[PDB]
Amino acid sequence: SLVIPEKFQHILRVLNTNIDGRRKIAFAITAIKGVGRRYAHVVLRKADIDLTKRAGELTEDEVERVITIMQNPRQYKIPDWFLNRQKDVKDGKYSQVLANGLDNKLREDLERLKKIRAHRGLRHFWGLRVRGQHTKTTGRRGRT
Amino acid sequence: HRIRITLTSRNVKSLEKVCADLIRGAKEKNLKVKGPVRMPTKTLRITTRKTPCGEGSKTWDRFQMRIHKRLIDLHSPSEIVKQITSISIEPGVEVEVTIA
Amino acid sequence: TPDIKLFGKWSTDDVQINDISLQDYIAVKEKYAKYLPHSAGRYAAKRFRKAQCPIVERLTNSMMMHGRNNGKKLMTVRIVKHAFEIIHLLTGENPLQVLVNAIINSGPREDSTRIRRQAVDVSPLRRVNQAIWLLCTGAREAAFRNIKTIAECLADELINAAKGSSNSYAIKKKDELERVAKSNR
Amino acid sequence: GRVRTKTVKKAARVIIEKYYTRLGNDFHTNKRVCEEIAIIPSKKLRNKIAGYVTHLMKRIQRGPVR
Amino acid sequence: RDKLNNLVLFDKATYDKLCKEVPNYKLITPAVVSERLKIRGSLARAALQELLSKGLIKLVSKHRAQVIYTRNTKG
Amino acid sequence: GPLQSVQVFGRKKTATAVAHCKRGNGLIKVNGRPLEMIEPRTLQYKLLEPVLLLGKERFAGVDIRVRVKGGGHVAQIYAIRQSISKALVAYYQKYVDEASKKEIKDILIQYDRTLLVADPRRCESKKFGGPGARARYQKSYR
Amino acid sequence: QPIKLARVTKVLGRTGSQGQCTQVRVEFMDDTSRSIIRNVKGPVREGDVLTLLESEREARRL
Amino acid sequence: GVTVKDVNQQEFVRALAAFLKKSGKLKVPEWVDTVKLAKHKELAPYDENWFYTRAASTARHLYLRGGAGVGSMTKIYGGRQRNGVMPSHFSRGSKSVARRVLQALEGLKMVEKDQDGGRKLTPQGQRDLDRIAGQVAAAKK
RNA sequence: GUUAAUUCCGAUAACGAACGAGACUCUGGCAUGCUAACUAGUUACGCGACCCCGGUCGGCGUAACUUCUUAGAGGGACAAGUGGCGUUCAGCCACCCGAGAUUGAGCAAUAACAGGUCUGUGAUGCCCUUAGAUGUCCGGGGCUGCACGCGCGCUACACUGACUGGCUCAGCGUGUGCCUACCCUACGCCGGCAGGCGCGGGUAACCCGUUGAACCCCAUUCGUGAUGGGGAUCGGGGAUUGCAAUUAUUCCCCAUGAACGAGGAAUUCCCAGUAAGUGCGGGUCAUAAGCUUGCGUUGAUUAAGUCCCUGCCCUUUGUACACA
Repeated sequence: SLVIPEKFQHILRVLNTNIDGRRKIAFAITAIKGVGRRYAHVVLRKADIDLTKRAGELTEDEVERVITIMQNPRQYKIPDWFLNRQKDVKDGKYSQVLANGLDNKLREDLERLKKIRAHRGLRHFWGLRVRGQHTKTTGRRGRT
Repeated sequence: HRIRITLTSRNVKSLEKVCADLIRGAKEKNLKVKGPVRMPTKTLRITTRKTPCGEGSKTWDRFQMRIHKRLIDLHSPSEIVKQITSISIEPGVEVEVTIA
Repeated sequence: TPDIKLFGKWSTDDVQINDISLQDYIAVKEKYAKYLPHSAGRYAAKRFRKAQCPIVERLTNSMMMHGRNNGKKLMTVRIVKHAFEIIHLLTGENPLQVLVNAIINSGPREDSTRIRRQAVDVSPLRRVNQAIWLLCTGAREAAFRNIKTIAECLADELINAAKGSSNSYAIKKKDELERVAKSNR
Repeated sequence: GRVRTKTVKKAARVIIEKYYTRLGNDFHTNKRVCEEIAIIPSKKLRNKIAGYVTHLMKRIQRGPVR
Repeated sequence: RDKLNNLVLFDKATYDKLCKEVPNYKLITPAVVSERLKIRGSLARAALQELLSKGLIKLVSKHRAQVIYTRNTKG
Repeated sequence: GPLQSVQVFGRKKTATAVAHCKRGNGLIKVNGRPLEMIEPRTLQYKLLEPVLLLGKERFAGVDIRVRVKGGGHVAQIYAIRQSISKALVAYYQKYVDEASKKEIKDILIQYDRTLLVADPRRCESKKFGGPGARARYQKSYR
Repeated sequence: QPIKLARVTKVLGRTGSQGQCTQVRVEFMDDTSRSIIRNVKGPVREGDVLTLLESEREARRL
Repeated sequence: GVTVKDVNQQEFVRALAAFLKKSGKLKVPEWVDTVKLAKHKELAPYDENWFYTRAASTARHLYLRGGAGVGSMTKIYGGRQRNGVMPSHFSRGSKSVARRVLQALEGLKMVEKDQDGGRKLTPQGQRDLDRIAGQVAAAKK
């Protein structure tokens, strides 16, 4: 019942990001950038997935159902308060994009701040804090 | 006719004389009276700078006034109540009369 | 049970204090033994009144260490009730006896003092206090950054201290403190 | 951890000199005797003098006092 | 320097050591068993769940930080 | 007939456990709940110490009802511990012979005096220049 | 070297620099007519038994 | 017979949830298995039947003392607001997820709205609580 | 000699005095005794409801009362007594009984500091400006910048731990304002959430609230991995306060998930509810605690000594010093 099964997977391959199959399903997903400890648990609850098992026992056909939940959050009834790009500037759809598109949708705002030469992008240009922090006392280890 | 009388005084012993005067003032007139309730006091903790400027060690003040309150109920008409409370009043104790 | 008392499920009596030098400072025999070692205090208000406190109580109060365990007495009383269970599951004897043999073998009889470092004799009440600090800390090292929990490290340290095999953390300074005072005298 | 100062000792001695006949041997017996014969400002000061009043009669019961 | 490369499930060469040497072990805890087998501490707790279903080990005093189990009776 | 109402109070730093006794059967309740259910449960024998030192036959005709206001999870352990031990102190002095009353307190004293006398250790005032009652701030030079 | 046992009978004063050692009077229970002078750290009470390794070392009376 | 004051409460919540497992008609909200219980929790429950566990705890606090509405019962289901780098403070529970529990027992007669504010406990809510008290006592025998 | 002490005894060219300490005031645990309590509860019952005569209901109401709630007068401790130490005097140590046989705080002598405050004053000497103003008003920015160093602080560096549920106990307190445009909130609701809509209590033992506050008690998951410890940084989204937040006021959701493996020379605080773990009030506030004053929970190790170091008060002693 708990012995090593057949077709045991060491590392799974989803969205060009390593998933450690040695870990539990609810927390091995969180190693993927763009999904964390909260988003990985809910997508196991939006489908009939028993999260008491490990990531080396679930089938390769079932993870295809899992990844379509992240790729289509609104279509699979994921609440809108789990999405990282709510009310996007360009396309305007509320969605979660995983492990390659998150930085892909991060960076165009950075030259969008360069394209408007605003103060918010100037702190990224100078490599300083942007949320109104204080670098007089901190930020010492990263700067020489 | 269930008239309430409230006693608020800053001092401790000065309020004790007046409430005991009203104890004697109700028995001498022979009316049904509810006892003066020794109702808990409150202390106003004011802790500030002792120093005007910012030079010196950190000392904190300790200011405390303990206002104390009593309530006396009289089962008597209003004419008797105004007869007692209008005689020999001191600055320490305030008098409040409530009909109900 | 009004006539006799039961320490958990262990008996208070049938515990032998073999060393005549440590008879007065182990008050766990029918005078200060209690069912559970929780109390309010008042033992350390005076000088020698903490010696009348039982050594089981003194050991559980010596786990109250390093802040995050401070303010938590329901840790150590729950720990020591489980720590006495694991001791019986390996040796089989009364675990109150094991603690008595643990105190004797873990305290060095002879240490150094500052008057260059010079060596003089040490008091039996001094020895039981420093023995308790040495062996309670020994459980803390083996349970820190380790898979094993504190209740087994405390049990695994008390067993060997009743034998004296020089693997315990308290026994290690029992060799160290005695030997440095042997040369520095 | 207790020493009778000059204020306590001057109040206790003059009481014994003038009012010998009214004092007893137990602390509480002559404690209220000192209440009526002097004007004591506080509760604490009455008990402080009266202990040394009783402490001196144990010296008197031993023998003469200088 | 050192890394605890513990197992997540039980191999066939290690599952038989659970059925033979753990019955010869006097002390049954999820820490000593995990140390002597190089497995997860939580894995040893799941191994105790199947053994109590097997009815071979007896519990002494359970707690959330450490579960305690003992051997069968000698006679 | 005779209302055997014995109101006995016991004090802690904040917990004031007041054990009300009566004539009846051997059941003890604290705000309805018995002594068997007060968290923490690890000090289970601590709450039954009067039972584990004096016997059930004494408490056979006594039922204890306790009201508790204030304290903590550990203060209420020792507040009820002295309240029901002193609940039978005033039960046996007014109604039955003092011959029973003199032997009982000798047994209770021999275990610990906390069962009869309240601990007067309270939280003294925090002082200016410190985060606690005695501690001072971390003063630094230059 | 044999190890004897000693019992505290008297304390004279606090020795050392910080007063963390005590001048101790001991008597050997193997022979009550033989007694030596040493120092003991920590709290010392009159009338309790300690353990002494050897009598070759002798403290000087200050 | 015995009341809720004699039964072990840490298994009574499972026993009361087992009473809720048999019926299963409390009109569970849709967003239950994906919402956080408070504004200061970090994570989601490990069990997928936490609503029937939390609804069991709501019916027994009103049993001990009624007249507590939604805004006052956020305190019992509150706790540490660990902001992280800030020192932790006490935070009240969320409104809607706590409010829907009282709505789940309002349709079918487990609770009734108390006069002058609060949630009283209807008599049908106290037959079943005392009746299952003897079931656990039989299980503890 | 003794004391925490110039504290006293006792010698004595000292005597008579005086201050400081002491004394005085506030608070804490002891009060089954008084006064009172319908702005608090207790005991009994009337009902109503549950389970099989009994148990529960801060569910209602009532014949008494203060044991639990509170404050007035108070009383209670004084070494009072005993045994040892000491001129056996000042006094000291341990013990019986008793809630205390050394609770904490306020005040705190003469005299001085070239310490700070002219930026607290319609408290002020002298000097400056006074019309193109160092007077006043409005708009914006800074006081928040950053190779760096230092200090007061919070968080952790994880299995005595993290998470998720069940659970359970506080008193300091505070609450609608002259101007003042500004209160604490109960309840049902919309929404996960911050927030929004209706009513109502409370100028306060009436209402928030019987302050269901945390670590801690119990049950699952975690398993030595810088990993579910850690939350620094960063992006997207929702509202509050504000006319105005951009330099993210402030909070809520998801996500990003760094260093940190118990910290060198050194240095800080503390000894009985004590250090410390932990939470809640007040000032700071339109929006607001990473500060601080209070209060509450949990609650220890060691010692009851010393001048070794660092400081304080005397006597003798030598001085070429006397802003010493």
